[PDB]
Amino acid sequence: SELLVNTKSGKVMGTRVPVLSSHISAFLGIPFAEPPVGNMRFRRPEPKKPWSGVWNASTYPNNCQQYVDEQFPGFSGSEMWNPNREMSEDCLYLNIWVPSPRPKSTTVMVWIYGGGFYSGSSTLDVYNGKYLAYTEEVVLVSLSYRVGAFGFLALHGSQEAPGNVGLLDQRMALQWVHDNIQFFGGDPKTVTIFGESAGGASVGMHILSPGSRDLFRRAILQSGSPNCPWASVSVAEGRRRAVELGRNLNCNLNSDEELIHCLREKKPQELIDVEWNVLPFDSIFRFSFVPVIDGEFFPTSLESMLNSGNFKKTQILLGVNKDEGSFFLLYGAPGFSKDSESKISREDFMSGVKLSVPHANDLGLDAVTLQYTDWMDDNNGIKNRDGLDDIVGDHNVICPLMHFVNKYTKFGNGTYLYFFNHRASNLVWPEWMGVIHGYEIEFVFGLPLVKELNYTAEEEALSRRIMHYWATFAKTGNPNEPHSQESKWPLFTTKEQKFIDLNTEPMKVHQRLRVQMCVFWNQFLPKLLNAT
Ligand SMILES: *[C@@H]1O[C@H](CO)[C@@H](O)[C@H](O)[C@H]1NC(C)=O
Ligand SMILES: *[C@H]1O[C@H](CO)[C@@H](O)[C@H](O)[C@H]1NC(C)=O
Ligand SMILES: CC(=O)SCC[N+](C)(C)C
Ligand SMILES: CC(=O)SCC[N+](C)(C)C
Ligand SMILES: [Cl-]
Ligand SMILES: [Cl-]
Ligand SMILES: [Cl-]
Ligand SMILES: [Cl-]
Ligand SMILES: [Cl-]
Ligand SMILES: [Cl-]
Ligand SMILES: [Cl-]
Ligand SMILES: [Cl-]
Ligand SMILES: [Cl-]
Ligand SMILES: [Cl-]
Ligand SMILES: [Cl-]
Repeated sequence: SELLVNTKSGKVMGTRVPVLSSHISAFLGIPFAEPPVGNMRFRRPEPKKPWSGVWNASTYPNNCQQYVDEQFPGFSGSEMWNPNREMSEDCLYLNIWVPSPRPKSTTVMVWIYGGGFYSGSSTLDVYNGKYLAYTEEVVLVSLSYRVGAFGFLALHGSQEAPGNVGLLDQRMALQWVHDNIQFFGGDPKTVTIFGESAGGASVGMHILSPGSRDLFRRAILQSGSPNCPWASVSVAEGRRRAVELGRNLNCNLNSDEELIHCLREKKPQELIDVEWNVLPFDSIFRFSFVPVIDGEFFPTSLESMLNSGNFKKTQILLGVNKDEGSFFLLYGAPGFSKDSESKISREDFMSGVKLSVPHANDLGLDAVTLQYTDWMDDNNGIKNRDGLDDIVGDHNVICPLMHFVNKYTKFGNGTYLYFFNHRASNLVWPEWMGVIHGYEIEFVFGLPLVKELNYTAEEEALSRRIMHYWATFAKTGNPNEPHSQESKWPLFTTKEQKFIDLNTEPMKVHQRLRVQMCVFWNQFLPKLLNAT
């Protein structure tokens, strides 16, 4: 039986699914860890105890407990990111799409979802790996991990809530793939992990963490990097937020043991209800429970690891979208709304800058303001809006990524950088939002190949082009087809710093992505805030 696979953890039975007038095998809901429930909440994951009998892997598993976006009820633009399955703390499962007939030893790609470490599901329609598994002949795996306080509550020193357990969930899933993917026809020595935003940051964190390095061959980071102002906190800040969470739930705060005991007795939704009250500043693009620089998963500060080359040396493919910050301004910045063009007044622009750079003093804010303001026309609502959009994307995604790429390439074995600037023709979000954060994903997963989804013929060509770059990179460490007549995606080098745009137009090569603004964010502003 092509749908029956015997693994080291036990037997599993998948289901046959249709895809682009053909079919492939799908094994959904495979458990890789013991349910992290009860006294196991906030604790490191435990491997799933082997089972006798056949595990039914015909349907999607539950999604981890998380905040649910209800800012636009019934709107597909936002609900397509929400959990589409019931939520439960019993959520540590992985899904696998296997070509048919089953391969013997083919390239494997493991997807790590984003969601600011506070949300995300492996079951979203936009993450369906059948199109990619079928089109590129790869074994596509999508894992899951605890988010919110459930996966990142951090009380360093404690052994009940050490922090980073969400990252350990990811690692345990990677370990499972390492040990069992061969049974599904995948090559465990040719595993590429890829993810977007928080998932991209996660990928970078596995590149850094010694305990994850041996579990994969190469990586792809989309709109995310480990060094991002929002992807991690110090052990002290992690502790402060954990304590504050307890304070919000009337917990005994006399000891970690007591705090944890109290937090474990609360219902999931109780923690989620007050999750956002623990942020230290009024801000956007900042999440409460994220990875912590603890000295375990991360030996030293991320910057010192990057400077000394203390990370896995392999090939990486990464990039960003043109308008990473628009989503976050819509949800929290004054003056922005979904049904208007969101032309911003000078006043709202000022408020936006403050929300975007919470760690900056007045001089720092003046610096950012000066850098992104057209003083010949500073009341221009469109320029104010776009300027704010750039500030958010540059500070939170692009410049941190450019810093990572510059540091990684010094020791790496091959870097490929892209700039995705094509807005989907069928995007339901307003036009002012541009090439939105996360909207390159549908292209990576081949949704444009599905007629009923209504993408242009050109967009279908882009998706196929992108999927082939990704899969070819996963397979060989180079996105370019050897001896092909296609345009070549040049390697990114310290010297030339080349990258390509990813859109429906003929591929063009550029250099020094966002270098002017990133020198400001990566070199100048930090010096300024330090000197003042
Ligand atoms: C990658 O490493 C191999 C040796 O393992 C070397 O031959 C090759 O030139 C390297 N490629 C780059 C661009 O670093
Ligand atoms: C999984 O397979 C079983 C066969 O044992 C089938 O009866 C069941 O419908 C499947 N799971 C679902 C959809 O509940
Ligand atoms: C800005 C948006 O449309 S939300 C996307 C959520 N994701 C980055 C984790 C996929
Ligand atoms: C992009 C987002 O959903 S953050 C908004 C959540 N908040 C209302 C609790 C701050
Ligand atoms: Cl076995
Ligand atoms: Cl289909
Ligand atoms: Cl830890
Ligand atoms: Cl930080
Ligand atoms: Cl405490
Ligand atoms: Cl609940
Ligand atoms: Cl607080
Ligand atoms: Cl900041
Ligand atoms: Cl000034
Ligand atoms: Cl830099
Ligand atoms: Cl859409």
